[PDB]
Amino acid sequence: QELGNANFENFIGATEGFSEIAYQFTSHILTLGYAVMLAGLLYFILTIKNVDKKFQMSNILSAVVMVSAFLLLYAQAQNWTSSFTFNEEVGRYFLDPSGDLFNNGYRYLAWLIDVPMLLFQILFVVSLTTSKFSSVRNQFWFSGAMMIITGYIGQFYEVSNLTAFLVWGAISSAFFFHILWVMKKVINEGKEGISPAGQKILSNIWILFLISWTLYPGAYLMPYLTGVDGFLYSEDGVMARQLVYTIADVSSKVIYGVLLGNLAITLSKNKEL
Amino acid sequence: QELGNANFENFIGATEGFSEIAYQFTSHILTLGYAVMLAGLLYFILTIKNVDKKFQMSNILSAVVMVSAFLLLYAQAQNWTSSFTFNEEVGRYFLDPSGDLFNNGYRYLAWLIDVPMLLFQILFVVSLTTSKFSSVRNQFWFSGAMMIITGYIGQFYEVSNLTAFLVWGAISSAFFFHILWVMKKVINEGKEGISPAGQKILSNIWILFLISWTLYPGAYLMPYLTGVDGFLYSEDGVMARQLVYTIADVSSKVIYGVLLGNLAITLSKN
Amino acid sequence: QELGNANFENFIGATEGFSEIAYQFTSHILTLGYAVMLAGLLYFILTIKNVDKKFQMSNILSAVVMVSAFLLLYAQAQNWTSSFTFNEEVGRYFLDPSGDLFNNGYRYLAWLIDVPMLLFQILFVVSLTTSKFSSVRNQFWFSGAMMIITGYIGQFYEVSNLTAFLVWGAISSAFFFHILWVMKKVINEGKEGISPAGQKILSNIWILFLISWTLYPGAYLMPYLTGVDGFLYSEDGVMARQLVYTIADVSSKVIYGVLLGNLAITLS
Amino acid sequence: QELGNANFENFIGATEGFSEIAYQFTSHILTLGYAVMLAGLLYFILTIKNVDKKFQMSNILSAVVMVSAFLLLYAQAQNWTSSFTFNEEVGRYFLDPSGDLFNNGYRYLAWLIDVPMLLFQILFVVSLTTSKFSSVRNQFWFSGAMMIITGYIGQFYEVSNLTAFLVWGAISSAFFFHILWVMKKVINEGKEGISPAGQKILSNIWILFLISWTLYPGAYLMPYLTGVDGFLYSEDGVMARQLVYTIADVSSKVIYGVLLGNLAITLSK
Amino acid sequence: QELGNANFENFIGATEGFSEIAYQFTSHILTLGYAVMLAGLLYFILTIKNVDKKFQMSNILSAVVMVSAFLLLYAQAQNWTSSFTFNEEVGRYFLDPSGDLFNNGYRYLAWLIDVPMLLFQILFVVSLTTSKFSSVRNQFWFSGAMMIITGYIGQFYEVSNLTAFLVWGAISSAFFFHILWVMKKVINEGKEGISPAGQKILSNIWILFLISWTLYPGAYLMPYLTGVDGFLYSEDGVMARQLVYTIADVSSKVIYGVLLGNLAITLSK
Ligand SMILES: *C/C=C(C)/C=C/C=C(C)/C=C/C1=C(C)CCCC1(C)C
Ligand SMILES: *C/C=C(C)/C=C/C=C(C)/C=C/C1=C(C)CCCC1(C)C
Ligand SMILES: *C/C=C(C)/C=C/C=C(C)/C=C/C1=C(C)CCCC1(C)C
Ligand SMILES: *C/C=C(C)/C=C/C=C(C)/C=C/C1=C(C)CCCC1(C)C
Ligand SMILES: *C/C=C(C)/C=C/C=C(C)/C=C/C1=C(C)CCCC1(C)C
Ligand SMILES: CCCCCCCC/C=C\CCCCCCCC(=O)O
Ligand SMILES: CCCCCCCC/C=C\CCCCCCCC(=O)O
Ligand SMILES: CCCCCCCCCCCCCCCCCCCC
Ligand SMILES: CCCCCCCCO[C@@H]1O[C@H](CO)[C@@H](O)[C@H](O)[C@H]1O
Ligand SMILES: CCCCCCCCO[C@@H]1O[C@H](CO)[C@@H](O)[C@H](O)[C@H]1O
Ligand SMILES: CCCCCCCCO[C@@H]1O[C@H](CO)[C@@H](O)[C@H](O)[C@H]1O
Ligand SMILES: CCCCCCCCO[C@@H]1O[C@H](CO)[C@@H](O)[C@H](O)[C@H]1O
Ligand SMILES: CCCCCCCCO[C@@H]1O[C@H](CO)[C@@H](O)[C@H](O)[C@H]1O
Ligand code: NA
Ligand code: NA
Ligand code: NA
Ligand code: NA
Ligand code: NA
Repeated sequence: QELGNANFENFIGATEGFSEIAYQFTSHILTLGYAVMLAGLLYFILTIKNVDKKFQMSNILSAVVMVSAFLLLYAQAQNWTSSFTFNEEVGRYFLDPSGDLFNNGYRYLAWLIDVPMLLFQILFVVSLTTSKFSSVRNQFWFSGAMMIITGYIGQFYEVSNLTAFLVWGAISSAFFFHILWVMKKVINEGKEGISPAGQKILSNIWILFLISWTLYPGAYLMPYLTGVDGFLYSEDGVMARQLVYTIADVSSKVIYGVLLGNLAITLSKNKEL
Repeated sequence: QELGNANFENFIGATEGFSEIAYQFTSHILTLGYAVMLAGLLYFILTIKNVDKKFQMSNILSAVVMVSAFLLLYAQAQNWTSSFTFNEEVGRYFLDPSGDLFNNGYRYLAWLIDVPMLLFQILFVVSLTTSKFSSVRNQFWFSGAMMIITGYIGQFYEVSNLTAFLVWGAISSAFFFHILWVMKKVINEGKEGISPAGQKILSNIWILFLISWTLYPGAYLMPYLTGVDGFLYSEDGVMARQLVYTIADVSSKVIYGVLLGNLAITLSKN
Repeated sequence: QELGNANFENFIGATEGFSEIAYQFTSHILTLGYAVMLAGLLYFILTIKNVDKKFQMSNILSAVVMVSAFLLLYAQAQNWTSSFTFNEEVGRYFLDPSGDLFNNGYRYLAWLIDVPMLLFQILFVVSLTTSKFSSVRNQFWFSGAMMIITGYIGQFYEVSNLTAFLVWGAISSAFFFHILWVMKKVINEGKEGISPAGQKILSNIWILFLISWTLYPGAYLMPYLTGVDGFLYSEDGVMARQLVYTIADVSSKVIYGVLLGNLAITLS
Repeated sequence: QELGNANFENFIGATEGFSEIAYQFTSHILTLGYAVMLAGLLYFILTIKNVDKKFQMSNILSAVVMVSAFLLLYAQAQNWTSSFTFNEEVGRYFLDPSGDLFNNGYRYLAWLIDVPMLLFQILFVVSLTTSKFSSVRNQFWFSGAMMIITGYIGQFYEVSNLTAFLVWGAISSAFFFHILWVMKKVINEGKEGISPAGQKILSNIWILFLISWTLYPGAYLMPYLTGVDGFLYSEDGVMARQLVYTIADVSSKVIYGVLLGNLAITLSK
Repeated sequence: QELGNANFENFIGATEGFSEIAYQFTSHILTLGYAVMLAGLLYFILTIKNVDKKFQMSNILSAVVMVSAFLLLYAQAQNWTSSFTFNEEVGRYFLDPSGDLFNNGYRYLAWLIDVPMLLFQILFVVSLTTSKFSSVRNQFWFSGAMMIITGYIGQFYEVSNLTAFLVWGAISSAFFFHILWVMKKVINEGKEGISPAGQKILSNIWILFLISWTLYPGAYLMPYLTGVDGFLYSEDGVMARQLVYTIADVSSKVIYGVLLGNLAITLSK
């Protein structure tokens, strides 16, 4: 069947189809996804006044990211259940083109909000030393945009053109490495002149940032992580991808925002929690 | 009909179908479910300033749980009405696979939010004595996660593989017993150094916690609580399961959060 | 055809069908219903700080009831338009079982929130004298639950089994009479030791409570209030039922909550 | 094609059908409608503390009206797109009875909230002189209810029974004239004892009130304003009706509420 | 197939259809659109108290615009996915008339809120010198309305009548030039009496305003920017149009509102 430049979920759904567990779990994990984000939105708004005025922009930017993540994860949850329909004869869920093909591209364009804001918000909690605020922000935003746009293009070809998929993925990775480099500097400078408690939290933020952000390229490659005709090029890979995205999203956005909020509390003159 | 690793609601819906009462009630009880949660969300936000600053995180976490519960119970209410469609000839609601099979798994993964937050929030009202905050939190979260994940896997097999269903259910129960054990300690230490009024509320919280949380494994086993081909392996069992879930949800989340709020008030200097 | 234990709306919709006016009005009155509740929600939140801290719980509980009523009335509005579809040949709206049968049961289980909270909230404005707070609350909640659950069961049989319908309805009425009795006591004790202004408002609250709450059993019996094959056992009865529910809901929840808020202001 | 006691939009949609422009515009104007109301809701909440406590009830009642108007205009926007479906052969949108017949009745019952609250809220900004607060409120509410209910009944017959349509419309107009009379008194008394700036705003409120409220009976009669088989008894009349409703709604609710808010500011210490 | 006075997206969708990338991207960019607006709504509400009371109306008006933009961009995102359906045989998305024809007109009527409020809100941050507040406001609102209404009419003819399309577009452009002229005056007077930092921000606001607002007529002409049977009269042009709209919307509404907020902060004591 002719699917063109479509995500591998559609090829699995169109040929093998999805078992009850594969279809239900993907739906459940996406639902948890958007549930977490709307819960996070409420948390970040309600905890604004727990930190000094100077730090509250970080809470606001966390909230901004929650709204974006919620809307996108909600939309993507609906796209999943629309794109795959139960076949009574074989008892599996197959591609339902009437619901449109499933595409992860929704997530990517959403990142155009998330990435810039997540990178930006830490600069409202930590004080830079040697690096200039405007410089770090511009590097984050430029490399953030380029990372997303190049990855966005690549993922359309994840089945139709493995070469384009890997080249665009490679280019995207370059910009990612640059972001990791800059965020490392920001963490280091942020540690300078603050309590050991605040330094400990920034150490945790860096580990969280490194793992959670690396999961995204992992999700990108998921179908081919077990090579050609591998275990992962299947419904199991489809489940894995959306699980990894959901773990990444919760970690990179919510847990990240909570740690920043806790850092803001330690750096606050009035608050001591 | 080939349903695979599907919940028993789908087997009842596909064979016997659901009477008007069975279908309507299940829909009504799920609707009440999400209505209560969105009402609770408003209550917990509006009562934040009724307790001292240090206790307000408990109100916030209650609110967080309400958002999760509302979204999931709302989604599950829609999944119910999508999965079962009226047949004019026989006058019963039968499985409509076009709406997807009904699965309780939505609820389970939601618990990944609810359980950790419900267990966590009490540690913002009560003061521990001998137990370390970080230690209790880690035990709650680990055993909470494992309880849910193992139960989640099990419930897929509640018809297709009774053995897998019971083994995973058993493993889940172990983690549940651990949570009960730790929450007992937390309640006891919480009682130390507070007024009799506060101690009374914690006693109520423990009874509420014990009964409400035990209902979940009850809902898990519901179809087989009257044995093979029993009274409960029917639309009556389907009704019972969603009723028990709804009672459990209201009790474990809303009533729990209200009692914690009342405890916070007694512990408040204002 | 076989409808089983279904509400009479489905039998009218399946046999005679609904005229444009009957179908449209039922949809309009249900829409007004949920519109009023979401408007009320905003009113009750925005007026919280108009009364002393001790009374603000009443505003909060009003808000809680608005969220419940909005969600349920909204759902019920959608259920109405899903359950009845236009037939081009005859130009009437007939039962569309693909949308599910219409059931008022949604409203009933919602009352499990509304009734307990509406009864509870007055105990945050008025001071009891002889009656114990906990005692009144428990009586309200128990009799409230039993009234709803018994009525809920009964309304499933409003066509399929007139006997079960009337028996369950009768049992429900008993619990209702108990609630009326207890609320009367609460009003009387509430009047003791407060300004004439506060006493006037409580007098109004009692009249409102009595009429608005009595409309619900009226809506219950609506199809048979004109007896067998009566004027009301028709689309006109379907319209009447949802109108009475909507009047009752607005009165019992919104107007009630406003009067309590006004009482709270005089006592502040 | 038996439509019975249905609005004229359904007869146009069932016979001639709607051009792309007619169908799209009606959808766009209704969408703008509910967009304005939800935007207004946010405005009225966010500006509550811009006036003295005594005037803030007017902001709250504005908000209440916004919630009502938003919900109704949103529902009516969906009803429009559900009731008329594109026919590929002729390239026009025809009545799709599966979506239900289109009815303006949704709006009318909504007015049971809007009218009483809009009339009520001015009594929280202006001070009466001769007239008693309770008396004016009761007159507004009674005549408001009767105006809406009689008009609601009438509009069902706007095609099926022109006589019933005009009689009920006439009775409704009587109650409307009473409301205009009372609101005039309220404006006059409101002007007494306030700054010239406040008097100017009330003069604007009266002009706004008079024009915006008169548009509703205009929308009522729209199909027949060019007589039997006139230019307006067509998709152009359908467009006109919903445009007039939307202008009226924005004017009577949002602009009205803004002017009252501005009056409240001038009267604030 | 008879489409009449329909947008070119429908002609591309009805003839060649849309590739996976073209259909998915258009859907993604519209989704990003409304996501940004709802995120912006939260930002503008939460940052109200970051500026002095006198400037807070600008935050409120930013919020008002976010509500409008969110609702419309959300509706337009749904209209896109409703109007084009996958064909299994050829593996492309074709016009699905059952979902209604796609029309950008939704956006235009929304601008009736956005344009007046965006132009208005700057007058709550900057101080005019020689120009009268009321005069600037009236010029903005009149020319704003006329620009939108004339463009709205024109875009219905973008395929059916190229002449009407260009004439209405031309008339619209005249009103646009007037708005640019007035906003220039406002920027100049705004710079007078404020710190160099505030002047720098206003300079950026003017550049942002000029580029972002010019994108709209660009989106209008998009299908014909490569001439008849050009590269852009295709799915690539459809993608381009919605991309440009989304860049314009984010720039003209959100970034604009942020810069105004930053200006308000520098002007705050
Ligand atoms: C909440 C959203 C976040 C944190 C998004 C992060 C996105 C990435 C780190 C993406 C990285 C990618 C690569 C390094 C290669 C393949 C393409 C991407 C965009 C998935
Ligand atoms: C509001 C959500 C709550 C309190 C969830 C609680 C969940 C449980 C106590 C689950 C227990 C289970 C077992 C002990 C065995 C079977 C599987 C479970 C997960 C249902
Ligand atoms: C806003 C919800 C309210 C006030 C609900 C009130 C419900 C009743 C008073 C119900 C009464 C009934 C009977 C007395 C007999 C028939 C069954 C009932 C439940 C409708
Ligand atoms: C925002 C809602 C408002 C201001 C509603 C106003 C409604 C009217 C002024 C209605 C008047 C009518 C007549 C005078 C005759 C025909 C029937 C009516 C109800 C449309
Ligand atoms: C957020 C909404 C904004 C800023 C809207 C701006 C709209 C324009 C600048 C429109 C301009 C047009 C022309 C100059 C000619 C063609 C028609 C228009 C309306 C697109
Ligand atoms: C599976 C992940 C579930 C997480 C739920 C997300 C919604 C709520 C988010 C965070 C709540 C955690 C509260 C942390 C409190 C930190 C201590 C402090 O503030 O002093
Ligand atoms: C069969 C299932 C296998 C995978 C299950 C593993 C899930 C583990 C989940 C949660 C671990 C959380 C416990 C420790 C968290 C403490 C973090 C902190 O200190 O803030
Ligand atoms: C401080 C100035 C006081 C003015 C208050 C007037 C309220 C304005 C309402 C919103 C904007 C109205 C005009 C919008 C632009 C024109 C759109 C109409 C097209 C027919
Ligand atoms: C860094 C990760 C790159 C690994 C390269 C994986 C090569 C995958 O190879 C592809 O696998 C598909 C399904 O498995 C097959 O259908 C394709 O024919 C095949 O080209
Ligand atoms: C308390 C937990 C243990 C209960 C185990 C009950 C065993 C049920 O046994 C099962 O019952 C099904 C429905 O009746 C049948 O269809 C299955 O064939 C049968 O294996
Ligand atoms: C209010 C309590 C009195 C109820 C007694 C009314 C008896 C109605 O009787 C019923 O009327 C239905 C409607 O016409 C018929 O369809 C049934 O056949 C008939 O049993
Ligand atoms: C302002 C008061 C309006 C006067 C009544 C107008 C009389 C219209 O009369 C009606 O016009 C319809 C329009 O086509 C025709 O279809 C009807 O047959 C005709 O009765
Ligand atoms: C000033 C902006 C440039 C306007 C150039 C108008 C020329 C477009 O010309 C048009 O191109 C369409 C696309 O193929 C064709 O379908 C039409 O037949 C053709 O008239
Ligand atoms: Na599906
Ligand atoms: Na159903
Ligand atoms: Na219908
Ligand atoms: Na349509
Ligand atoms: Na589509």
